[PDB]
Amino acid sequence: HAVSAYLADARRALGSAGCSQLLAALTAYKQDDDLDKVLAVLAALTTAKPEDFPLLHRFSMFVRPHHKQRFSQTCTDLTG
Repeated sequence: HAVSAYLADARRALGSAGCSQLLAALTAYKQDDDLDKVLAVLAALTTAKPEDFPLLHRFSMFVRPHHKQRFSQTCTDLTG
């Protein structure tokens, strides 16, 4: 039940509009495989407040294997 836990936490922190935008970005990524675009949406939504930083890190579940490390690296680059 990790997907539902993520969706619940993300909705609670970001609101309906933010959750919907992140979900649309997620479907776009599932379709076209463009890592940087969805990372842009996710970083804009989650890095504004430090308390939301975990959401970013937890997005790793949706990433395909060949994009894992870059994403992990990029996560640290956005968090410090």
